[PDB]
Amino acid sequence: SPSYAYHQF
Amino acid sequence: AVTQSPRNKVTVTGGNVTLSCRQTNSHNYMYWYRQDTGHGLRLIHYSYGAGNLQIGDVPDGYKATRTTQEDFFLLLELASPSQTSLYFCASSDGDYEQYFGPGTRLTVLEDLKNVFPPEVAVFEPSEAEISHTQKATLVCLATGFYPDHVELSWWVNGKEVHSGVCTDPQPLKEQPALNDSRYALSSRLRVSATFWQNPRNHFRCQVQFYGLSENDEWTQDRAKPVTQIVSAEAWGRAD
Amino acid sequence: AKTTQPDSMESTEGETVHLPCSHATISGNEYIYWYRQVPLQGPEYVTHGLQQNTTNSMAFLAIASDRKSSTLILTHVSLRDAAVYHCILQGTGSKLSFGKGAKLTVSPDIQNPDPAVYQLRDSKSSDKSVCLFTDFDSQTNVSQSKDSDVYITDKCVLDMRSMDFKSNSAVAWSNKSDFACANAFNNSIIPEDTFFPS
Amino acid sequence: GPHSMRYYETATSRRGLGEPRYTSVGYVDDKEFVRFDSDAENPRYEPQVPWMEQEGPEYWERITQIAKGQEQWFRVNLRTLLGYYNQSAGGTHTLQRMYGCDVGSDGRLLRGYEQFAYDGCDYIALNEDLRTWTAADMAAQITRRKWEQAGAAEYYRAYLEGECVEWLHRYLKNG
Repeated sequence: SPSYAYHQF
Repeated sequence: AVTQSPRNKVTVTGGNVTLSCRQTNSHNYMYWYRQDTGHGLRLIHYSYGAGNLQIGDVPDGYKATRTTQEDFFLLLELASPSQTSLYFCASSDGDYEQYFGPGTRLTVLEDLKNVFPPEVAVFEPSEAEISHTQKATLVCLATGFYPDHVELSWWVNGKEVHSGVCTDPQPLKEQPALNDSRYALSSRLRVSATFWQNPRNHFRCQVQFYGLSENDEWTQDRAKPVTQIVSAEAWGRAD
Repeated sequence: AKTTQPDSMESTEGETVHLPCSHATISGNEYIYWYRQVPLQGPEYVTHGLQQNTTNSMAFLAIASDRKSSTLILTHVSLRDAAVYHCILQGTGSKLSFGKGAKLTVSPDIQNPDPAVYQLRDSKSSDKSVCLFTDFDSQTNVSQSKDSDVYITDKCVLDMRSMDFKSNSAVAWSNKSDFACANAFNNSIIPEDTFFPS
Repeated sequence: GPHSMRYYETATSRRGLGEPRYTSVGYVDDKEFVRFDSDAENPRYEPQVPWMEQEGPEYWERITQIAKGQEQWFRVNLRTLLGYYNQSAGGTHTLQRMYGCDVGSDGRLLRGYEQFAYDGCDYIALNEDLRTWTAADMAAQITRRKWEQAGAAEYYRAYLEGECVEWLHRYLKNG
């Protein structure tokens, strides 16, 4: 199952 | 910081209304919400950047425009009474914490002949209370206003006070059996008996009322129910 | 992914308040966020967490081990803590409404109740006066008037901060001939030691 | 013995008019088992291997919603890196992401990966401790300070130590 990156650059 | 303009707005149904939001947080996401009792805070439209627009949960009757990274506008091209609400914009960096603006209160009326400014009366402390509790309560009454769009504030010696003050959270309908009913609101300001009995202390209950503008048409012979401040006052009584 | 809270909660100042939140379909791509909205304002961030309990100056956040429920804990609440508290999930880019949240009321701790009903008269003349039910304890509940030409407002708390003193009050008024202060709040259950002047 | 699960993601902004394209391909023991492509007729995760067909519609629906969110994230953060590197819009640029887990013969985690590259150059990578970051240039150090404040490493470590391992064992039972 994929992981949402979430955190912003 | 997130700023909103205007803070208050009254308009007749079918008119054009623009709400402005600015954000100096360098955030990418911006949002438009409405606030209504019984529903909480519902999302209207949002945007992840300039030129981007994404539909929210309750978008019917609203369009939005994200002209820059700082600016986000909510457009009601054909305003209707159900769009009477309290509108909040917000900004956010991605899915981190949202920062909200101060709010815009909007009233949309079907008929401007229903608009009445408030009447304001101050009621002085009962001497049985000054004796029994050594304190003095002033009561303020704002009656007969329509729409429900006021702000009540207390002023002692010409400056606004918050200590000892409590105001009703919402007004009540004077005629609950009518869809056009006017409203009333009460407030209280309690001080020490020593403070009340000084005759150099001045007290003023102030009601800011948002109603019609100078531009609006008015042909009744009742005074034009314009946006205005209605105050009532009382001095300290040595006895 | 949605959250569920009981929509209201009553408390007394000095209590430690536990606001529950249910989010059984939460995933590993979502944080639990809590916001506070005091009357006449927009929400403001309180706290957030992923898996572990979280603490800051505003609140403590307790997360169930399976992450399916949450508790915002407010220590020794004061009146300024009355607000709507929103528990929402953030993540996956899903931008949803906040919903209703939980309305937290904070009543004052009135340990010296001196219930009375006073009559106050207009600073300008004439004929007009109001009845003020004041200084009762927070377990007294003010009921609405059964006569439609008598207006009574619900209880409301003022805080005289310099004097470290708080009190409740409800206001009743009318233009009816037969209206008097001894009769204003008769449809409300009132302390039987309620001081009636005159 | 040992097993591995890996995801490779790519987002490339297009020529002048359109929006970027996002692809996601997953590997179990170095065999491609799922794929997502935003340029497809209707984008959705699809099985690349017959033993992934025994998953119900809820599985493909859910991971597809994850992929939609990830696409949005890629648009937003390619705009951010346009800002950081002071490059004109309407160009072509690439963001590549690789993440996953290596578990050993005892079933638990030997190594986690989460790393990002921009235009073919390393941008930011999670060190083997799963708690610190390696940032290749200045802009990457901006991002690194943000992710230290935001607790990003704990979020990724929660994925890599938990659902990565469990989902991998799950996909291996599917064989």
